[PDB]
Amino acid sequence: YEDQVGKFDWRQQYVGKVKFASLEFSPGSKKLVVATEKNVIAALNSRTGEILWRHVDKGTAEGAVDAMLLHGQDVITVSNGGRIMRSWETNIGGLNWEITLDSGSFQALGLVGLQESVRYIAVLKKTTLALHHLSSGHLKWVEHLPESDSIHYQMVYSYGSGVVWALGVVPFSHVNIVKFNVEDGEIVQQVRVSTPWLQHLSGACGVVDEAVLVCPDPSSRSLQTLALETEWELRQIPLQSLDLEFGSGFQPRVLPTQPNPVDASRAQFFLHLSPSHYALLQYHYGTLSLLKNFPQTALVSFATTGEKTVAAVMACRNEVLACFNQTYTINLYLVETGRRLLDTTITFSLEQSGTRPERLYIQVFLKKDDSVGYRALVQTEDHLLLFLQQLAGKVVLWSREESLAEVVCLEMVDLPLTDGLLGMFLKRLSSQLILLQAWTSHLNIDTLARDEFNLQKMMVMVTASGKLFGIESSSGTILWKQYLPNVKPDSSFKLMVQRTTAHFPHPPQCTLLVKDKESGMSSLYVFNPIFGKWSQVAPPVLKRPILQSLLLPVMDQDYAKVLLLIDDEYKVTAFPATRNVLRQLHELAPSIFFYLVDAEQGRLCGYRLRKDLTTELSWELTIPPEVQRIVKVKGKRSSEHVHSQGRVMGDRSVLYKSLNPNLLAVVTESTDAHHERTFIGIFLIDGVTGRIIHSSVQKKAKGPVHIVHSENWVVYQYWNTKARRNEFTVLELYEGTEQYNATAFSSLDRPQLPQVLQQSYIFPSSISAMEATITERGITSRHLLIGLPSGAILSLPKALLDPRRPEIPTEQSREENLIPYSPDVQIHAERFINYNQTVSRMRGIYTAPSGLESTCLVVAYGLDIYQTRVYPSKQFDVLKDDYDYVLISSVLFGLVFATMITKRLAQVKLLNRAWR
Amino acid sequence: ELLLDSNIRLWVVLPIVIITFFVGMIRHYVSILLQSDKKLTQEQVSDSQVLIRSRVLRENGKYIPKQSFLTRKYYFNNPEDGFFKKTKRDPTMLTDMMKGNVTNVLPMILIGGWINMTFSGFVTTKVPFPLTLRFKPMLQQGIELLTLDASWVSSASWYFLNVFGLRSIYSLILGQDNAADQSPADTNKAFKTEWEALELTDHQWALDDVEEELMAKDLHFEGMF
Ligand SMILES: *[C@@H]1O[C@H](CO)[C@@H](O[C@@H]2O[C@H](CO)[C@@H](O)[C@H](O)[C@H]2NC(C)=O)[C@H](O)[C@H]1NC(C)=O
Ligand SMILES: *[C@@H]1O[C@H](CO)[C@@H](O)[C@H](O)[C@H]1NC(C)=O
Ligand SMILES: *[C@@H]1O[C@H](CO)[C@@H](O)[C@H](O)[C@H]1NC(C)=O
Repeated sequence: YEDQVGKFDWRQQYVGKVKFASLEFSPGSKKLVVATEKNVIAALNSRTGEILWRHVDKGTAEGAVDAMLLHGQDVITVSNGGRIMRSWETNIGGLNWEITLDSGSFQALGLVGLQESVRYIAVLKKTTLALHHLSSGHLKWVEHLPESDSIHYQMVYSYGSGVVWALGVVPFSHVNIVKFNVEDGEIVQQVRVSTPWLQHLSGACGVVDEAVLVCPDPSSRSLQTLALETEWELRQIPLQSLDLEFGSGFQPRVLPTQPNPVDASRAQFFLHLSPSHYALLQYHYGTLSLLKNFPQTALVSFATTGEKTVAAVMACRNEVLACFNQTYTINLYLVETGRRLLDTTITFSLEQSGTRPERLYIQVFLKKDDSVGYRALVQTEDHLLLFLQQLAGKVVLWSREESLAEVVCLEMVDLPLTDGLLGMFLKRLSSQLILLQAWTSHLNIDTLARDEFNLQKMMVMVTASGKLFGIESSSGTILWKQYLPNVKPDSSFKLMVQRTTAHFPHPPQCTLLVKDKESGMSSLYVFNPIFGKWSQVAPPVLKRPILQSLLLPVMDQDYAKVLLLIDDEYKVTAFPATRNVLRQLHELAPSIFFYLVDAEQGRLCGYRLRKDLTTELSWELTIPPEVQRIVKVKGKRSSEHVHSQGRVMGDRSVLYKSLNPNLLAVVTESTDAHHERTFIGIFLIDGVTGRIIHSSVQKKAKGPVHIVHSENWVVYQYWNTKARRNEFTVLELYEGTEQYNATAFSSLDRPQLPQVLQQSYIFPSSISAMEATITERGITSRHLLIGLPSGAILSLPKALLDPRRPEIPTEQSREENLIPYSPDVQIHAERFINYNQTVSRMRGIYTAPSGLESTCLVVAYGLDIYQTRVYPSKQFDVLKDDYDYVLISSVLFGLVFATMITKRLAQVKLLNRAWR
Repeated sequence: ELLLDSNIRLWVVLPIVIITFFVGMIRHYVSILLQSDKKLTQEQVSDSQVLIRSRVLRENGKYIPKQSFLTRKYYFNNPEDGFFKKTKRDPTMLTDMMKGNVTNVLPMILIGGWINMTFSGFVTTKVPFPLTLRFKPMLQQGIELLTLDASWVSSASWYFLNVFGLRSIYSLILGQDNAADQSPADTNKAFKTEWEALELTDHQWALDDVEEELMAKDLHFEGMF
């Protein structure tokens, strides 16, 4: 902290892919109300695209937004599958009323009107319908629709008539409609019609004009209609009479509108005949007419300026499916007549490739000349928000990358660098003249260079939407973006730095390993981590599903770290797998061991590496899934160092840490979820010989467990069900007073089981993410970056979590300066590495060693992404920011003159004394 | 190793050296400026010079024949002659001398303390030899590290080493036996001890054998030109 806000740290707030959006607002209100797939309800500034008020929710589906509506100035939302309905004041940025609802799967939501004004909400669940007041949310009336045990309701309609229309269908069979009254709610009427060809109502059918139901029928290429106000039998109109046809293997849709719930719907509506094809149809008393046909158009949208409806149609400049260049034009068409608006065409280009717009929400207003001026928020396929304004300059207003809401993996890449003695002297003196000339002469990804302290790196981020980003670690800006086509949401990623920027003759090179979960096939993408472009080195095609990957420290000739993959057939594939690489890893084969942790079966296997690139069953253990399921397999970071091999115990003696570099820390939960019988096991299984160093099982405890594994110790936070309190438990591994094998450490040559020191602390809050502070040489003290749900980042000193803290202080403890054991761990607000930059729904904390020895770079990723530096040792090796230059220089240059003056004084006094 | 900040050199290493150098010069110059000779009356200087003559006589009366020497002895320490017998006789000075003695080290320690406060929290230099771990609490004042090598030193001990290594330089440039470093009242007893010493002394006329030791070798004469 130290009140130097914004000097080094930066936070970016990211919401997820925009599931539901609302643009309709006052022209001066300049607000967007959006609920995303991340359970987040937020308000975006229309002008610049910034958060006004953001309300995240539970990450699980138990707070998922299911339906949004806007009325006047407050937005009404439904969450938890219709369980709760809330009203949010868009201006203040808070709730207005929160009401829980009854059981039953929600199917349709709508509003009702008495005579001219909407005042109640009609919410329909698969078995019932409910009315709630707008003023307070009080339930008006609940009616169980008849026969609903068989029908599935799909829509709700009401308008100024003071009645409620309910519609339900049964697949490939008859459908039913119910008339309720807003005043009471009783079943005013009920009708049923036969729809043998119908599948579902919401996706296919629609309702236009005066509640007239319209189902597009692709079986007969027609438009089945039912004048729902009066008609009791569906009518049919073929599209051939209107010169229209449906696509093959597609579900045509119908898009009506309703400028305000009180009035009836507009007669005109859209029909999605086939993909890249739309029609405008105007229903008028049993017959319909084609207003305008839009071929090769991706997305259409409707808007109302208050009196007239406006349709926005999206298509690229010239089709080449796909589109020639990602240049999409949106045109305005009046809804009263299928006529394109004048001077309203917008044209933009999508930066990425393989990405096409997915969602389009437009907001309209009256210009000075009464011309419909509109803006368009378009979400692409790769979860990117673009705000397009009509005026040509800056055709995009604010481009928001919501995709970065869900980051899977990220890495920090260093920036690029900025025989005879006579020959040596000649070149050295030449260099001297060159440097002298350079000094005397002193009288953006293009120029990217490494800092002096290496404190400014570049973060290569991977997003489950399959998107790769390059973000400057200092400013947080994006330097390069790439997209991976066809990446499933649940795919597993793995990013590896094959070659850093310290090899100027060779390009930097990183490898990302993705693995589709459903198929099992894994692929390797090699790219320059600085520029983001795929390397020309074609990665091998991983034919078989793979299980694990290793980044061997051995490097190819071009300083590319060898990467090994173990496939499903337990074979090993190398990369680059050249002759030199093949020889090196074939010659060093028996010293390479894989461990595969099958969590489903509770099995651990450890395989050797044969000379001929084959694996053999070296060791195998089985934790029975019937009583224990593996939940964490946290091993120690490979890229860390230990400064002090042993520790001073006082007494002028040393206690040796048990530095096992092949030590797993497999943490498993108890399959018994009872609050009194649950337990959490931690096994310190070795990674080579498979030996379980320790097999601790904490009783009466429950997950989730957040474990950090470091040089020697492990720290795993958990929940204690017996006392209902989050608890830590530090396990420190210590060897004897004298080291067993020094020169080198081998997991096959450790017959002495290391002693374990344990201690359980109480944490007075929850947790969201943990990660130890890592330094280049490990000299700087270790800190745990506790991630609280609140968003803060506690910097807990590891020295506090010592298990050797005695319960009663003694002379040995005082000599060693050991604090007496205190089961309570403080959450002092002064320890947070962030002040108020809370990272809502924190997902992980990345710690980078950086340069120097006191500064560790921190990137907390979750919904928001925040970056800073931490000084676990108070930045001991850097000049203080409050140095008194004007004092040191002043004393120096007021003391040199003092020295001169006092020398003169001494001379004068000596002369006078000599002469007397 | 450690990538130390370059600015630690330009603002914490060199300024310490400059400060030490010029503080030594200032201290020496202030010392010579402050020194004022105390007024001495005729009697004290007279008796000091008299005992000086007596002692130099005791030292080298060998180049004087025996009778002259024993006449000197009679004059100095002998009842009949009378000499050496009828020859005898918070305060500001203590505070002044105590302050003068104190100002040779205490200013250095105060400067060290001021530097320790001013330059607390740094790592100035790495001592190129492996110091013991037990010296850590004082070499690395202002550093929170635990596993840091003892060879890394804070500002205070670096200043101490600087002030330790500059006395020879002071003698080199300022002049020999400079005052920038770190480190008779009673005549009656003096009269009696001179009495006893010159009583104990004997005579050996060194000229008793000069001629014989001169006749042995010819007189040096070259270089007459
Ligand atoms: C809240 O966060 C902001 C942004 O990080 C902090 O920024 C400024 O801090 C200075 C501190 O003197 C204030 O004077 C400014 O008004 C802040 N700017 C804002 C709030 O926009 C701010 O300090 C943080 N506040 C707290 C209490 O941590
Ligand atoms: C489209 O054209 C623009 C302008 O030439 C160009 O910058 C862009 O890369 C092109 N392609 C895409 C996919 O946007
Ligand atoms: C360690 O074990 C190896 C054998 O594995 C042995 O040769 C060596 O002497 C032992 N000690 C050290 C310090 O390496």
